[PDB]
Amino acid sequence: TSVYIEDVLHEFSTIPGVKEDVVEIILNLKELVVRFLNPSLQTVTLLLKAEGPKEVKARDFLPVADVEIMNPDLHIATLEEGGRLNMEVRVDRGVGYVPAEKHGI
Amino acid sequence: ITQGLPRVIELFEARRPKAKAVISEIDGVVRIEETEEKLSVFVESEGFSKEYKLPKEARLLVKDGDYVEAGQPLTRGAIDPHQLLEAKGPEAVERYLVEEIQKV
Amino acid sequence: PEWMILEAVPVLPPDLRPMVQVDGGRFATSDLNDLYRRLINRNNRLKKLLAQGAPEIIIRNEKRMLQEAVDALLDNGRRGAPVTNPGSDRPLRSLTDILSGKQGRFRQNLLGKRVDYSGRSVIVVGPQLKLHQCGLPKRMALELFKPFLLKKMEEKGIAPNVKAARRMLE
Amino acid sequence: TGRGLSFLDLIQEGNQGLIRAVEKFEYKRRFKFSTYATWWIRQAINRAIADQARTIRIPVHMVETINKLSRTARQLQQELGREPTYEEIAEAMGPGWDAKRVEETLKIAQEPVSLETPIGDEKDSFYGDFIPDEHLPSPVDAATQSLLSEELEKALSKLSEREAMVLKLRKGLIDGREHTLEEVGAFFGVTRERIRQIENKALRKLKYHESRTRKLRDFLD
Amino acid sequence: AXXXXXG
Amino acid sequence: MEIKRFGRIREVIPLPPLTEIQVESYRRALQADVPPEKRENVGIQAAFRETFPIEEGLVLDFLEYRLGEPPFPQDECREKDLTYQAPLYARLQLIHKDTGLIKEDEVFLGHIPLMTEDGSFIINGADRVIVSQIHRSPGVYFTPDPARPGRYIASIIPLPKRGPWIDLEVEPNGVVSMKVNKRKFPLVLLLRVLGYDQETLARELGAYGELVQGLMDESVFAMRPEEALIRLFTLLRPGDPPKRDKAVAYVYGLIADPRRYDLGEAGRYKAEEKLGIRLSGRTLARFEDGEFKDEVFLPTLRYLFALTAGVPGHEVDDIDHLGNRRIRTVGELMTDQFRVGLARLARGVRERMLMGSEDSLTPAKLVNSRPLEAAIREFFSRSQLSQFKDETNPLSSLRHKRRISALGPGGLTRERAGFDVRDVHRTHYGRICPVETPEGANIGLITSLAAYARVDELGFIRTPYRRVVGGVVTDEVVYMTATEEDRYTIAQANTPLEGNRIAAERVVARRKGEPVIVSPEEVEFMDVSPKQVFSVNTNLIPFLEHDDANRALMGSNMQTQAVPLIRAQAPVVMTGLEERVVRDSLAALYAEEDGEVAKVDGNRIVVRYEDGRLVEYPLRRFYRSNQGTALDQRPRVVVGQRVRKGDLLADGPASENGFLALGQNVLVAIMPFDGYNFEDAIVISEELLKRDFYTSIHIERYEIEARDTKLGPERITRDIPHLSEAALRDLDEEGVVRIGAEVKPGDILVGRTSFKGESEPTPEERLLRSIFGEKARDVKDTSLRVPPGEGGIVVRTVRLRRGDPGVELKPGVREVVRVYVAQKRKLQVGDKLANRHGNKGVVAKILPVEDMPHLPDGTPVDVILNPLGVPSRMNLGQILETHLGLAGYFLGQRYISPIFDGAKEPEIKELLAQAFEVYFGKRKGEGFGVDKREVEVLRRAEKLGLVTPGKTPEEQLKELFLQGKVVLYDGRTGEPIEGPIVVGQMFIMKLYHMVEDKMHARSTGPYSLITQQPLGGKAQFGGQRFGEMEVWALEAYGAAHTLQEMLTLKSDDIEGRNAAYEAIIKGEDVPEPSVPESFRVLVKELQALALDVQTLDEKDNPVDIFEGLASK
Amino acid sequence: SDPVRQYLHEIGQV
Amino acid sequence: KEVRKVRIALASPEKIRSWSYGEVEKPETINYRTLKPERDGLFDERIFGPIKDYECACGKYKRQRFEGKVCERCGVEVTKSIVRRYRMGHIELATPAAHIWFVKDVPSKIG
DNA sequence: TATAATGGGAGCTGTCACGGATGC
DNA sequence: GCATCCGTGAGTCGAG
Ligand SMILES: [Mg+2]
Ligand SMILES: [Zn+2]
Repeated sequence: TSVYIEDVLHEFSTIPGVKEDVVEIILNLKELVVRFLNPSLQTVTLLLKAEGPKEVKARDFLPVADVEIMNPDLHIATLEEGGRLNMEVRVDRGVGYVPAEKHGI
Repeated sequence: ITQGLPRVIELFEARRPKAKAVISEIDGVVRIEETEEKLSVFVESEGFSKEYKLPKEARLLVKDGDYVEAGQPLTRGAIDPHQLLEAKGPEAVERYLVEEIQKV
Repeated sequence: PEWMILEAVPVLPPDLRPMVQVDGGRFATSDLNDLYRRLINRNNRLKKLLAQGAPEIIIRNEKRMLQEAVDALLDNGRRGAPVTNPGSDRPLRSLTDILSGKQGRFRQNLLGKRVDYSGRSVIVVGPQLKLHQCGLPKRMALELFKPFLLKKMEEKGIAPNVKAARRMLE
Repeated sequence: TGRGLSFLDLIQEGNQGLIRAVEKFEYKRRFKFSTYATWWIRQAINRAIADQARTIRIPVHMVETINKLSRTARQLQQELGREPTYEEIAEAMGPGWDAKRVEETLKIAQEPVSLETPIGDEKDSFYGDFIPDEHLPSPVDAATQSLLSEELEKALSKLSEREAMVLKLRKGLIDGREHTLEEVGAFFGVTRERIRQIENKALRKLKYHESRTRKLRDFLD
Repeated sequence: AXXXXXG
Repeated sequence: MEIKRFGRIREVIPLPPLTEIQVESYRRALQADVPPEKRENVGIQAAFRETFPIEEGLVLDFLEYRLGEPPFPQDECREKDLTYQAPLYARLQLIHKDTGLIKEDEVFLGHIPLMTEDGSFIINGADRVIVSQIHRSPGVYFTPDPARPGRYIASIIPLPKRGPWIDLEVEPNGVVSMKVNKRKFPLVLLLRVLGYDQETLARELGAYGELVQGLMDESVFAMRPEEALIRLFTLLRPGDPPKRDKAVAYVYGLIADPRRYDLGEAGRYKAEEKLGIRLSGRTLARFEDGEFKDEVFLPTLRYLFALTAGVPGHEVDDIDHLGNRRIRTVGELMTDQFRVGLARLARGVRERMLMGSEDSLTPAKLVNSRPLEAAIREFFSRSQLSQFKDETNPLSSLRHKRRISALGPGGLTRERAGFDVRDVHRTHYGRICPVETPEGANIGLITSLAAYARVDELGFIRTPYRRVVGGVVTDEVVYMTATEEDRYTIAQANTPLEGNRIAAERVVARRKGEPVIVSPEEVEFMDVSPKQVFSVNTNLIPFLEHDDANRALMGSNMQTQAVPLIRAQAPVVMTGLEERVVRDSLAALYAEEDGEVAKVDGNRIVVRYEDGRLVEYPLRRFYRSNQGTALDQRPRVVVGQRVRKGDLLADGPASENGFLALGQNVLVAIMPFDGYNFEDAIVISEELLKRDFYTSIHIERYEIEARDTKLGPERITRDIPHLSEAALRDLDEEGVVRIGAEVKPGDILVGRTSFKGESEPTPEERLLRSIFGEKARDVKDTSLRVPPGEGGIVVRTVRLRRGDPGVELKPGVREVVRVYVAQKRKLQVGDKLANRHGNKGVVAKILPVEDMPHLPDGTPVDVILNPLGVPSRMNLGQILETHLGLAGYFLGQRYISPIFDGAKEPEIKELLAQAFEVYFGKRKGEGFGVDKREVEVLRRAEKLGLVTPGKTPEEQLKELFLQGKVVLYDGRTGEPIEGPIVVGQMFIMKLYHMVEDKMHARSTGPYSLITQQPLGGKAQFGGQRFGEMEVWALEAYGAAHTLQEMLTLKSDDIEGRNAAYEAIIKGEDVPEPSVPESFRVLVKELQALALDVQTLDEKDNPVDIFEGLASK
Repeated sequence: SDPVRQYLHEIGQV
Repeated sequence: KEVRKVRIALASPEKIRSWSYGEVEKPETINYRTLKPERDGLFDERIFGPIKDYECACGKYKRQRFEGKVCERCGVEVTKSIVRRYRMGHIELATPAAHIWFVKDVPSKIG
């Protein structure tokens, strides 16, 4: 439901050392499948910290208790020498299709 | 093969056509006189006769020796509404304009 | 009949031929002012040339120019070359021009007008609609019905008053 | 020609010059007439150009200053290979001239533009069609002033006749002018101190009622 | 450019 | 994925550079790379050579010129609202004839706009395109006299603004007449001026008996060249004194003066070829050794008489023939205006030469560059041919640069434009596209240059063909004009070939446009490709041969309007032209040489080439185009990747891996759906929004100025009167909204305060003031706010101030602030979608996925298109596209199907068979047999005669699948559609017409000054026009009060509209209307015409509508 | 017709 | 009274002068420095009326209480500014000039 | 304020059909 | 009586 990236003010921006723009990064993060174990848990903020050269995958997210990524091979970003990516991505429970415009989270 | 919008406008503006048909100003009987070089059609009443000189290639709507009404077309083509007015009067012109416009 | 000659040329009220400061502080104005200025310059020069006892050729030229000035004012381009502003080929817009034509006063502002409480948008098929109905977008309606909406907002607790409701819809 | 006046106008003004030259001529000097005439002719033509050429008229000395500024800037641009800044023009104009003076001189020199200026490749759009009227009050503004007056009356009706009338006199709701204390005091037949006091208590009651009903708050923007 | 809106 | 391509036709040559028509033209005009002494007599050099030398004794002469480097780069010019340009210096020398004194200096003439690499210009920060003009080529023409048959008109036409058209006609009275500047005079007079003796004219024109007798006039031959000259001068100039030198001057300037009278080089050539003569200069005559000598006149007269007589080898001219119509490109137009400005500069020079001091005059003092500068600037700003560049997608720019216009200066006006000039002439073949033109008033007047078409040095459009000798087709390619093409028999490009030899007993060819069946012995030439017949746009329509031309036009035009999508994809069915378009448009970034990629970044790609050098390419990122479409480049390569020459480094807008991507490939079913696709409306799946199909980025620019006033300065600040901190929340310290903030209508982008207009507070305001005890502030809130219906994220702020380095604004302006706001637009209801075949529609409904028709395997369709749009429209290309699209869906491949050399039904059937195996056999292995619903649908289709009886369910399903039809399930029921439905992949684009831009509404708002009627347009918050016809509608309904409201209460009745608004907010019914203000304006404007207009009552007594305010 | 021409004529008289 | 008929007719010089609230003797529009209207110019408040509601040019009388009052100093009537779209001015010609409508419209009415 | 100077300068050319006013 | 001149017309929103 949300993405914060360090030194990124909005979706329309690019990051030094990263091939993908933020629109593409979010497009990739939109394919992320996150399984919750505990039924009581509404939301999780996945923390990611990485630097290049490397190809950052969904597996690179720091593990959380009772949280399983069902697609660790999912591509996130392409990082280059000097390229640095720091993200906090909010994943929520929910139903149906709720556009970014509507929830504004 | 339709005349269309310019025909409609021709009628509504009451314009004298360049396609203009020649009409009889009076009643009478048709006497056609055609030299190979030149063609003419006469309309003969009891009192007096009138002469219409037209190009030899014009299509005649008349058979020789026929009695024609005043304003009746001698030749094909659209009728000049004003000529039809002076000849056959207002009702004739109203009928003509209405029917003509409706054709299109 | 002699009233078809002008001894005294009327002058339109200034608000109908405005001199207005636009957004950037620059000035924009009607051509009628330039026409009137030509007229007044030539007339004044005529009075001074008369008072000073000028030769006949000069006075003749001046009078001719005065008539042509009046012509340009009333109907421009009617007789002779149309008067244009310096550094432009655009004819100045005279009173006749203002009145007639598709852009003229009658057709543009009189037989038709731009109106309030109006809007426009793209159309989309209505298959669920009953014959007497149309789908109207919410926001369009909010704007079109706006005063009614202020009133109804005041009729309820939605706003203390009309102005509060409007400031709320801002 | 091309200086803002028609050929015929230049000719006529030049003719005025010719007349001046005729009345001022001295044949004793043995100079031909054309020599003395030319001076006055050029004089009249140039005076005409300076006086008539602008929809917004500018004094002749100021027109001279503006044209001088133009020539200065043009020479400066001719040696600079580009349009000069305000500072460079100010330098070339001499002492007394700074960037601000050049800038304001260029500002006052600006000529108006036509309202009939065409917009778009068609003939159907005037530049003046995009210009709103700021003078006449909008329906919203008018209605707001109306509701304001009605509400002010509503509030003044919670006072008495005298204090409401004193307030209407002092604030100018009656004849539109604002009366002094001595005028309302001589009108109601009391001291200026007294009328000032009843004005004070009037305003005070209005303040209390306003804090109470919050009715006149929204008209304060 | 007009007709039914190509351009 | 695999790209399979069809067609047997091998194109010998590739497409020429598509922007060359702009680039080479302007380059030719400037000659910047050519050292001055090597320059030719063409271009701006030509203009210099025509203007100079300037005489009358001082003489100013022209040595050479030079163009400096641009003071600023293109980008910086775009941001600072500058013009990309180079300084133009001219080396001049003043020579006093008597003194012998020569003063030489290089003077600065100002700047000239430089054309960019892609063939566009930057004028005041905005990209513009100079559109090529088409017109009648100069020369000597012979046309039938419309009135009198047997008689002809000989017209001598020079270049535009190059001097008068001259007509020659044989009059009913027998004498030959000449028309110049609307003056009819006997030609024999001018003939005498040229010094023609009656004997020479007799021996020359004697071959034609009747006519030359009509030429003979003894009163003319009794004169002398001088006397005849002065006679002609008196004829052309009534009242003007007939001085000898003045007559010589006038006639020379009218005919022999090269500076006043110019036939083009093309006019020269055409005159020479037509009249069978040789021209010395470009004029109709010369002044040599003191007298005049004839060039064009006698040959013209000879030809005219010969045509009138019936002499063989003399024909009239087709003025619409593309041999007689040429093109004026950027270079010629710009050069023309340059010539004009130069002429003005020259006038000024002669002025100063007469007036200035005789002892010291430098060229610098003589030359005022201003008029020239003005001419150039005027051309690049206010010209009709100088157009705002269309950058919507790269193809839009590319196509815009290739446009041809019959309009503009020296061109047609739409009133003078009849059917003939708007026709598709046979000669348009290979030159001007028969397909792509506007639908409306400009139809046939605005056209497009064909793909292989080229404009020669003379300005004639040439198309390539191939030499055919003895039935053998060479690789030699020859570009001919229409005149040259008329001389040959040219075979079609599809004539069967074995090797380089034509094998058919009969071949289809053209002779002067006429289709003819000839033997291979008769074939002189052969077409390069079907592509050459159409434009770049039309060439992007696959299965074009299956589409009626009328819809091809629409598909063509609409591709221009395609919005770049974030997810944009190349078509599943391409034409083969998709890459060249991307390349030529300079949209994509490519590798310069063979090399290795050093660095890859969102902002940068660094490549190391064979030279060992490190070349860094910055990527344009989220830049706003003229149309507000986002133009951004994304890297398509990776670190360490080896790249050969011409390899793709980065994709620009609307480009997927180097292929043009104008839209999405979506899965369509062609069926009616519950009236939601009624009348071209379109139904889409919400699944398209979910996966961000048809989502596009748009950037809008807002601008505010703070200037010095007489009431005190405006200023940009965070301190805004009567505003809470909630409103200033996103405003920075200086008062400008901060980057990254989200703005909605009503939000402040930039805070600004302005000193109040002088006013005495109304007693209401004073009393309220005293009551609340708050001092009235002397400044008010002028801040720039987000207009209604707009908003987004602020991606940029630009702040320029007076007193800042490198910054100087227009006088009085203290500071300027711009705010760039980006918005991500999802597809929504009312947005315009279209395919390449002319099928356009607005999205009327977005269903959730469960409501969508779906395949038996559970796959929902993306889009539902109504079949009712097909038959009347006759564009079947979209159907074929769908069928093939189906195959490539299951085979997972894309196709290239060249126009007129295509994929054919049987091949598509094969692919559909393979695809069917993929689509079905999978199911059969998965342990599922044929469905009951499938059985029912099979029975239905069996009744329709779609499948053969007796075959197994699988066999029949395959039979349907080969017809491109599949069983489809209703998502709402689960019961199948009774018939099998056509389903497949189609390429659909989101057009620039978006309801978000078009939706507008107003209650009240700004009014006009004079008329007091509402302003027009969304941007002005204007009212809709209720025009004469809307009024007629209300009259026809007999609704008098609705109408009267339109005319009064809702528009120009001041008291009425005010009282109406107040009445409505109060809840009262609206008050009775009053006099509309514009009627008062009418009365007062008629008074200014000295006509008294009086409103009267039934007593014939005056009524005052001005209520005493106008009467003393 | 042309005022300038006309005036130049009237001038050309004297 | 209710408007019934509308008449149009020639205007006599006397009528035209009766319309006029003053003669415009100068081509001037507004002053370059002040941006106020110039005396005896096309925009003059003395002739065509006040620019501001119930306020004269010099600012001697700023209020509605004075109505029809004319300032002695600036000569400007205090009234509604709306009248600036209503009140006509005039220009007295030295030589009478023909109205081109009654000349150039064929057949010429004067002719 | 004084040598003498003495008739301008672009046109813009591919519609059309009418109606009504002058000219053989 | 009939050629030829001149003047005047030549679609609607929308945006620019
Ligand atoms: Mg200085
Ligand atoms: Zn005063």
